[PDB]
Amino acid sequence: GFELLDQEKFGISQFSEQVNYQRALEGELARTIETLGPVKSARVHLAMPKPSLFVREQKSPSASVTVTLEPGRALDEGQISAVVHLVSSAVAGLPPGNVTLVDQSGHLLTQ
Amino acid sequence: ELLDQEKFGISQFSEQVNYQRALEGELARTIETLGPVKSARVHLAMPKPSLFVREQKSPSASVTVTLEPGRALDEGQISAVVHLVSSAVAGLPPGNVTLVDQSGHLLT
Amino acid sequence: VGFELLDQEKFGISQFSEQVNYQRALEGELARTIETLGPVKSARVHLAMPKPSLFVREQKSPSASVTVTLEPGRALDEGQISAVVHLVSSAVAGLPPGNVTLVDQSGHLLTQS
Amino acid sequence: VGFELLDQEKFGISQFSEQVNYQRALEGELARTIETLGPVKSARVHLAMPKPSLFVREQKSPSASVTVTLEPGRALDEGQISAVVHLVSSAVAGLPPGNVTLVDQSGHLLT
Amino acid sequence: GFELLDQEKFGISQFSEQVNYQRALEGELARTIETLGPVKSARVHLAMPKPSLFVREQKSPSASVTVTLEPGRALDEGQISAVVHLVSSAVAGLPPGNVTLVDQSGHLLT
Amino acid sequence: VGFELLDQEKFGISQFSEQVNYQRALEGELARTIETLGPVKSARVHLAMPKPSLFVREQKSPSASVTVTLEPGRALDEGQISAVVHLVSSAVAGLPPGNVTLVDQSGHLLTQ
Amino acid sequence: RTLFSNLSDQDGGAIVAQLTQMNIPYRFANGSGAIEVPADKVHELRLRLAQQGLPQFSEQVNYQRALEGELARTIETLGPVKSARVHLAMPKPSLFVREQKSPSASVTVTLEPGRALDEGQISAVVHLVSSAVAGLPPGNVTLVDQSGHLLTQ
Amino acid sequence: RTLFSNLSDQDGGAIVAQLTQMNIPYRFANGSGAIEVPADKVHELRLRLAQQGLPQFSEQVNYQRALEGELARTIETLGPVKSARVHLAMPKPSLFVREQKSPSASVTVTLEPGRALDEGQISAVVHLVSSAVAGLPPGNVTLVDQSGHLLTQ
Amino acid sequence: MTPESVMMMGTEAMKVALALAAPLLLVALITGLIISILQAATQINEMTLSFIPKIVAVFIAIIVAGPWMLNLLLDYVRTLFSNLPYIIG
Amino acid sequence: MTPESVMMMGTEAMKVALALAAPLLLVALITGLIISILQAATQINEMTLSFIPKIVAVFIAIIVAGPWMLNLLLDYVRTLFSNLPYIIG
Amino acid sequence: IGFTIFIPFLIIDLVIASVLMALGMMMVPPATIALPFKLMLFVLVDGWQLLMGSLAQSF
Amino acid sequence: QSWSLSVQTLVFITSLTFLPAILLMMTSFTRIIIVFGLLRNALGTPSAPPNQVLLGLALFLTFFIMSPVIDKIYVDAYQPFSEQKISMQEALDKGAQPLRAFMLRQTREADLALFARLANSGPLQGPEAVPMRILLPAYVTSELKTAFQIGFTIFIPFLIIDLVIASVLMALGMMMVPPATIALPFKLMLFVLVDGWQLLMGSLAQSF
Amino acid sequence: DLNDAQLKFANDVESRIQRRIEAILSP
Amino acid sequence: DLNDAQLKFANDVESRIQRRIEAILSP
Repeated sequence: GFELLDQEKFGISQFSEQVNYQRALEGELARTIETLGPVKSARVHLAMPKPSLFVREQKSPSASVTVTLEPGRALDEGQISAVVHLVSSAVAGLPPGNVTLVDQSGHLLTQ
Repeated sequence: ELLDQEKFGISQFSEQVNYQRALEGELARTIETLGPVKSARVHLAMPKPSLFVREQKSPSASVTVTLEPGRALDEGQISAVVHLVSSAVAGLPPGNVTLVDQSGHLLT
Repeated sequence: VGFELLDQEKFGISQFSEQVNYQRALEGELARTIETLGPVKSARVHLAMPKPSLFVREQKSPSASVTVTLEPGRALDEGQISAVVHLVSSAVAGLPPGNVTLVDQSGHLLTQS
Repeated sequence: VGFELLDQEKFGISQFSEQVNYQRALEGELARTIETLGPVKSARVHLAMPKPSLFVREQKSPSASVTVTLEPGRALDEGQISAVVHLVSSAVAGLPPGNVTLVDQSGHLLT
Repeated sequence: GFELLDQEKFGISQFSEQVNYQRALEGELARTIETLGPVKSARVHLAMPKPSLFVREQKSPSASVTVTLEPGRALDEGQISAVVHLVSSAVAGLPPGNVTLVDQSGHLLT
Repeated sequence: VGFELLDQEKFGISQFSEQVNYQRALEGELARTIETLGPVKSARVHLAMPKPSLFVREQKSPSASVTVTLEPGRALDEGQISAVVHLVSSAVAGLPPGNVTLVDQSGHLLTQ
Repeated sequence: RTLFSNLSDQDGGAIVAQLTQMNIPYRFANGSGAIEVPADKVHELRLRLAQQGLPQFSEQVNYQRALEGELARTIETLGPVKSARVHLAMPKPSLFVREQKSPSASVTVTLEPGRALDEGQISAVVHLVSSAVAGLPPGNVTLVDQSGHLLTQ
Repeated sequence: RTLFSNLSDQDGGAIVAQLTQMNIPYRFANGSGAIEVPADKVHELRLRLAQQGLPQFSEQVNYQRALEGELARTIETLGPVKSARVHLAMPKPSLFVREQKSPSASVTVTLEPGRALDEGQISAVVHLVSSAVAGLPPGNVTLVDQSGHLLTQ
Repeated sequence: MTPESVMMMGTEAMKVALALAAPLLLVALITGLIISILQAATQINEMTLSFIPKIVAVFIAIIVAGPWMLNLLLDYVRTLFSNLPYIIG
Repeated sequence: MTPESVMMMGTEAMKVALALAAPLLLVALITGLIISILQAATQINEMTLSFIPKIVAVFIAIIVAGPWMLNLLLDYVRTLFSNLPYIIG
Repeated sequence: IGFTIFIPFLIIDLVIASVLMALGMMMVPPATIALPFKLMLFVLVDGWQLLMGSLAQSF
Repeated sequence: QSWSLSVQTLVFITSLTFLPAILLMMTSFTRIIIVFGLLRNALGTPSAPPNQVLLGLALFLTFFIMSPVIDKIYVDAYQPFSEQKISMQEALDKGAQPLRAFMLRQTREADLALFARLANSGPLQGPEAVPMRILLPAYVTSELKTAFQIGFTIFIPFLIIDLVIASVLMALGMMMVPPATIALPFKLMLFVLVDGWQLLMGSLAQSF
Repeated sequence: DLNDAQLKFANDVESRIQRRIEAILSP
Repeated sequence: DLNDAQLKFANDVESRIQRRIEAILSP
């Protein structure tokens, strides 16, 4: 939750500040995904690569989304598309093609 | 109001994360106010600058709406939501605003 | 462990410690979601995250090893294996799927050789 | 065991100590997962990680020795030998599989 | 080994730290070697090479392993080997050929 | 003697002292393993580990002297003589075997 | 009648939760890891639960044949299905030592004229069959109609 | 009947633990370092334990012959083995002073038609034979079938 | 720049300095006060009594809190240098 | 190097510093406290009388322990300059 | 750029002077004790590398 | 392809012009000079050893340290050129390799990455192909960092001495006695007793 | 050292050729 | 070392060719 960030100390460093930001984002995204009719619970994992330097053309982040559906509530193709769009937009420079969506049975809904 | 919570200075980054949250909140608020919309959720991705190369990336937004039971959004609506969200974010190119319903249909 | 592990943080935390703790956490959450997959009773994720190197002929890549324990007879489908791969790869900045190994409780490699 | 140790409150510690403790913890968890594999009753993992430099001077690559004790007659499958290799190699930054040695309780090299 | 390591002792010196590390590694290696069926007790001695003066030459470390076997429990050639591999791997840059394995009677197994 | 020796040390320990103590401890453990050998009743190891000197051109390779007391009539095998050589040489950084002398309780040189 | 036997505590609990939600009476056989339920509801419930992802030669053959028959019967309770045939093909204890084998199933359905299976029903069939056979992954279940059209992707 | 004699305390203890686990009655001969067990189970148990890694001329010859015979008998209790022959070849007290010798064993098995030894069974045979002879390393045990195929790597 | 783009930076910097120096000054003051009160209670006439308790207290405080202050200062300086290119505008 | 290595180096540094100072500081404190207690018990109201003995005590310490504080410090310095080519990195 | 580069070293100077004088040793020169700590701060932050990065990214 | 003689001598004289820059930015002169200056500042004697004495000492130490590199350049590059075996271009290219190897041995990978990323260089496979325009600034930065590390470490024993004398003076009540006047002779004594000069030069040489 | 490894290699090759000959010459 | 791996490779190839021949020669 964005709450996690509000209730925090003053000795926390930048690394901690970032990790906390990542967690909060993961939480809110999962929240909105669950708030989609067919979705009973969502779990979002973000891999935001750190600063470049030793790298050249830099690199972009990735996301893994696991959804649990309501009994028999299969996600439509357009749904899958909308989940992709939301997750990609919520992460600075997240190329949709790096968003993986999976169901509670391990079926890959995206590609 | 989250911004003004009698909180001693933390860090610019903390200030930044907050400002982003507050904008998201107010935008969702106005979107819900709209007749057909029961609740709105706005996610902003402000772009991170590069290192040595001059590349101004454009920010992006994802908007999820829950509509009044059954009622849908007209195309003009699919347009006004876009305009509002784009304007509220410095340099937000409309084409980077995604609008989705409670069933996962992309409205934009 | 995982996100809870990073709660009672004493002021004396070296960047090294901060990173190792982040690694341990990520491992925990990934194992958690993997177990949440129907056929999976328990999961164990090991990450090998090596800070970088400028020379290509001397550059390797992030790698992961995933051990799953299945429910009695709950064999993982090919698509499942694929989804586990995707999730683990995405959760690690710049993790090339081909560097994710998935193994069962009997030592059968579920992913590619 | 391993991760639990790393935590033990302690202030009189040096980077060297911090690293050695990290190595021990990794060894412990790896042995743990290896034992948690049906045919394996107990595992022992030894890591040799070369102290690194921040300069441009000889990279080299780490090595691992894995000793397994099997359940009475529970011979490990070629696949069992392999998967062990993969796990140990992945858990060590830049560990070339070919530098992982797997041995049983009788001194047979399963590698 | 690791017991000698966390003995609630205030920092002494890097050299002391290095000696402690060498001892702990020796202990754990002997431990695993004994845990091998035919082996009743093991003793491992490590010689980490000392960096010399104005030279960049690299010395390779060396190991001596003494095993006591169970009554009549002779080591298999594969047994003579696996011991070699384990000891070599446990020591950064230990060339197997610098590992000596000896039995309780003074027979060189390597 | 023993690695214990180093465990109990006073606050005032000169590097010189730290080294000498390390040498003593190594000598002790080596003698210990040598005695553990069946035919050997007691062992005594003396190490001469030269300290680095830029005043000199070459640092003489370390040297070792090993005295063994055998069990009544327990003559050491040529292979036994060798294995002792290997162990002592390995335990001393850069110890050239040829600088290890092995002697019995009667003063017979077992090595060459 | 027995809905399921030999259930894990986890699957059992999940199944009981679903039965309660549906207001279906049930009786978990004491220490039999089995749940006898209304006889007239057994097949419908098996299918419904499958939708929710829950849960000698002669003998084997017979067993296999019996299992095939039962699976077929359960699948036939689906509205659009006129008839079903299930063939289970688990290779006899792998004779080859090195090579590794895995069970597979082929399901053929005759549909009512003008009717089709939806994606949910298809998934339920695949799950039902996979769950019934040890080691049978969903991916090893092929579902075809009378015209030989592959229904499972 | 005697399962094993002359056991170390460690081996004895391990063997007793395994017998208890298998629910096999046993009687450790008092101060005989031996464990008499059901006579009809002696051979099967020896093999099973081997799988878990547990534990004058005329006389010698006889002894050797007796030992060979016993080992053969034990090996013949394996399902796939129709018959077994064991030859032990420990050189007479090394006459040569400098050169050093070591015992070896050759095991020939006749297998039932169409049957093969698996890796576990092979390992059990090798261990059984090596453990029975002082100083015989596993590596010095050669196992061949009737066709002369080397089974031990 | 602006007085604010400067006053805010100086305020953050001196907040860092205050956080760095608070433990040492606090323990020093507490130790000095305790020794002085003990001295007045016994009516002992001396001025150099408190110095050695002061020095051992500061030494022990440094040993205890060194990693924390050093890490805080290092992180502050690192972010200052990273943000420096954007300070000019 | 890592900050932790700097902390360890400083740790041995101030340990040597405390070992150097304590033979002198302890005796100075003991002499001052003894004289002040005697003064308070005898109501001899004059602070400056505590100063004269202390120097002698301090000097006594040196002539009784000057060699040791001279030697130990060297045994540190000769190590530190000899560890110079191995701390960089 | 220069007047804000100056800031951390002024912080170190002021902290060291305040600690030294509050402890009592007011006769010591704070800069003499402070210089090694300024070097320590510069080397533990990687002052040269970060300074070049900032100077390059200023354009 | 061989340059004519007049072009060769033009190149030779123009290169001889750049000699101090090569000494400062390619050899070990800069690190030794920085450490010597910091050491002189550390003793409280800002002008006791004259600048010329320290500069000569640093020059001799640099020559001794770089003798293997100069020998490699002579044997591999300069000697064939002096016997007319190879041209000036290939001789210079061959002579670059030992100096390049020496500089790479004493550089930090992070600075090399910074200058490679800044110069927009393409991916480089291994240390074999790294341009000198990339290696030189990275080596200079690494030398600066290492020199500052050594100087900061050297500053420690004199700090210990200053603190202990200041505390000894303060515990005696001597409030207005400055500690520098008492500390300077003891700093000199400490540096003399530990054989400071030869030990520090040996330490500087051993670090290369 | 290496010579013994070469000799064992030769012995294994010779033994396997012997066994291959015996296998067909047996029936 | 490597020679043993090569020899095992040869043995597996020979065994598989043998089995392929036997498979058709059996019926």
